[PDB]
Amino acid sequence: VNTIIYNVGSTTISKYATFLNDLRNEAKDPSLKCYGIPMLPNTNTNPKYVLVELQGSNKKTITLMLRRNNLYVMGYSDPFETNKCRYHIFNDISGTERQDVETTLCPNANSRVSKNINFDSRYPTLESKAGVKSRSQVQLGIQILDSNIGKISGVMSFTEKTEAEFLLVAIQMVSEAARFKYIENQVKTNFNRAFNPNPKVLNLQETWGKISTAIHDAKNGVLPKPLELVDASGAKWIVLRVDEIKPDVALLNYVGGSCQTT
Repeated sequence: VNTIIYNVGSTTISKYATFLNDLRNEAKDPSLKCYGIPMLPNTNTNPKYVLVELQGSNKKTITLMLRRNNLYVMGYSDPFETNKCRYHIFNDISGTERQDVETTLCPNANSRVSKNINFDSRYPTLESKAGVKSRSQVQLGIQILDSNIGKISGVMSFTEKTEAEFLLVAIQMVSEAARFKYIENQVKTNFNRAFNPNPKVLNLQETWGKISTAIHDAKNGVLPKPLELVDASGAKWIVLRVDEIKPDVALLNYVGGSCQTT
């Protein structure tokens, strides 16, 4: 398992771009792709994970553990207390993947400590914990990310709302940005300020798997069925071809079977 180190406290749009390029290159399968868009690996391709070390201001750091197969954040770790590694596993991680989050994030069995994320990673759950009806009400931003890291990293007790806002911002600026070029570009455009994620960024996030299946299944560039999406203004956006949505996608979710690779 390799880790991508991103200095949140001191960056530029160029360093943000390099970060995402490195994360996509490490997460993606070495050869799997459809219509020239790289795809994530099959669940049993090793390594199954990739770590993202987010270095914030005031020596506050948090490491995210992501599953390569779908880029979902499985949990995170933060340097805690003396010289301990505090790992936090999502409520929706089960079986062997649970000891995996523990041993991958904190390899030293002698100094690791647990602090569960007492709720699952679904957006509606995160939005509920953050006390909002929509994550559109929670602004994203480099400085906002930095601030949320500092509210969690090394801090013994923190509220679920605090944790949820950190998770909402980090997932979207890391996982969602890696998957979608559009989302990366939204962050780059508002790099020095806070911004509310638009209807297109949220839709893309919610239709990623659908988009990925449609592209994998697309015959001669034509999507199996018209795919209804929504643009930046919130208008219904019906896509019929791969060429119409491909500019927004950086990585495709894993979809079994052969496809038009170029």
